Amino acid sequence: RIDPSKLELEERLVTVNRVAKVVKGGRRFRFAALVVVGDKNGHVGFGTGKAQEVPEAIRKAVEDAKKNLIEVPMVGTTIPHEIIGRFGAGNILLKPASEGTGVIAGGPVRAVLELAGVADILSKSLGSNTPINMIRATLQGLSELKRAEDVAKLRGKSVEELLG
Amino acid sequence: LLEAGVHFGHQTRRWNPKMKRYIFTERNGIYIIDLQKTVKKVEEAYNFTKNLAAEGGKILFVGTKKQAQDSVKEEAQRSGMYYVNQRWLGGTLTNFETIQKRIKRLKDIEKMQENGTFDVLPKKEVVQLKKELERLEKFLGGIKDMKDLPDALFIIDPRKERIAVAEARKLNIPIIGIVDTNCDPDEIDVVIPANDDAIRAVKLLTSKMADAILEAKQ
RNA sequence: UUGGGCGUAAAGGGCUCGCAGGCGGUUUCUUAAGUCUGAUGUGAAAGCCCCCGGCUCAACCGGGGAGGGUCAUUGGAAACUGGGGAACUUGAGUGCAGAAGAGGAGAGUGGAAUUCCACGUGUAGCGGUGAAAUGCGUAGAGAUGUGGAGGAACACCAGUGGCGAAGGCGACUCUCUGGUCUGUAACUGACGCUGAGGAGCGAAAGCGUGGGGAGCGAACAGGAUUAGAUACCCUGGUAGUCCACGCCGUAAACGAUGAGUGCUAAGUGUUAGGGGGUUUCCGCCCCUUAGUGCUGCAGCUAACGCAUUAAGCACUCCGCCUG
RNA sequence: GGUGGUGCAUGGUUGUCGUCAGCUCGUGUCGUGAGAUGUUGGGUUAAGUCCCGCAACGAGCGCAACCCUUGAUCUUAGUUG
Repeated sequence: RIDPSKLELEERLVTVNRVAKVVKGGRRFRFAALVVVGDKNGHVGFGTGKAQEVPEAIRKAVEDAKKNLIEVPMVGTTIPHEIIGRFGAGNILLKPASEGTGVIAGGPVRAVLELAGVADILSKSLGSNTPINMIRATLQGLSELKRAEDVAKLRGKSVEELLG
Repeated sequence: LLEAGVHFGHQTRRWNPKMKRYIFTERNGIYIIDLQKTVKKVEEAYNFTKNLAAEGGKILFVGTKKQAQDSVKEEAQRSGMYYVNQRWLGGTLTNFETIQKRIKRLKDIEKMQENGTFDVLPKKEVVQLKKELERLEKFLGGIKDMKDLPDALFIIDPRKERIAVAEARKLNIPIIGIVDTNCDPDEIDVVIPANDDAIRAVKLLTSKMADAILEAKQ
């Protein structure tokens, strides 16, 4: 479903890109923005930020962030299993680990996983070093996650039978 | 069961194989919609809409065909609901704020022409104000007293008019609608296969749904 | 390899026939090379690593243990792979009955048209361009009438139409010859796919020997154009193209997509069939193999696009790329 | 104190494209993104003038208008006219 706006969003920015456009006179410098937005309890999202200024792009990032959020399973403050997302030439894989392992991730990706609350991820940016698509490389993989009690309900099977 | 049906109704070869389980085959190329499946699916729509009338999602009606301009308007005004017999505006739901600003402009300009300052020029109203009055009473019509984001919508042909369905889909709103055989069952939650252009049937199917919420007013 | 690619970014060999090597339909018996597993022997010690203890701790040093072997012997396991024995017929092939064809090679055959020449008739120009000149012409051109030689090209049909593996092949007929597709079932019982080197084919140019040279035409020449014209234009013009035979073996040799097998919404023409539904029909409608095109869903794509003829998801083989 | 230097440190001030018909924003979507739509399509105008269509609806700076002059007339006022 759609995640409601009845939460506590923390919304720290990642990068700012100044982005041009060439008219009869000369250039026109605007700014681009993207802000990873969420709580620390499993809801992550973002939106684009476009303006003619610095701070109003920060404002309009929050709108589509509250229009588009997504939820992640938090089994033991980890991802419950291993997955590899492949959206648009930026491959970023996701590996779970033990609870002491911290958050080892790429630059913009590290400002995503701490905005999940999930603190145990190994990852490695296989694909390109572009900030929009690396975040698209994360949530697309995080969308394809599964829960332990859910797939047993999908299989019509016991949850403990998935473990033993 | 043929309650008042007369039709099987519509499309030839331009038909969606997503709706494969719905029609029959005639040698004439026009396909025959199964009448027993038609009554069963509209009856659950006849059940759930009465629950929808008890909650607060009023009903939205949109009809953008020349056969749809008359039967939809009369059934909506029989129910007091919201009818579009004209074009659909880009962003009637997600772009609701500039819709509510524009309908506010219509809300108080009618105060001017009968109660307010009517004597400014004899032609300032003609060139500008009454020319505005002919536009917005058509193009913003009888949906004007909405003041809300509704939770339902009824249309006649999404294959003609996917454009209106998009933002309604985009805000997770379960909608209803008579569909053509080439339409999108992935899109709509409530499938109603019938003749899209039978003037009696589009009056018939809008009569059952308007009388569904009519009995649900108690 | 775990851990990329190949439509346009670097990358599909031009395409074939194929030895070696690579991979294997279905059912069943059997075997144990691969595989699985025990036991035993061993891979010294120091070092890494598990854990203690010692040195003022540390570093260092010591004690104990693990780990490390495509290891050997021995004893087990039999689904899958290899091997052997025997069956099934869908893969592929054969028969038989059809149908389509510019598929190849050969000797011969015409019909317009260009020029050349013979001549009648007939007079001042035609010829050509952005403009004009050079060229041709009173020795009779050009136009026009008949007749003659000779070559090469084969309108109309002509169509994201046919066929070949590709390059390619369009007048006609004959002789000779390749594959293609349908119809089943008669047969074989996996006989198949791909294929480094190797072999053969491969437009146009070019080469060597003769044949033939009407148009056309590089090189060159001339007249213009231009500041220059070693060019576009211009009238001629040699090799060439053309034939038999021999060789070069390259191209945007293009679907910028290596070959095969299956699978994955449709809609739509169009070439060859076949089956049926009323009908001898004509026909319409429906089912169905095969190439042939276009618009399209999921998914793939960096975007354009690609979409049952994949660039979708998988697999076997060969080539190629690493600014 | 400098009419000493640099208008490629500057304010301010004007020319210029040109009184040309244009330049953007807000919300909505579109596209991984740059941007795209609105402003494009149809019919007109001196003109983004304006109407219709239109996944856009709107607003802002512009155009024009309200400002002057001249062109008609009335009211009031007639001297130094």
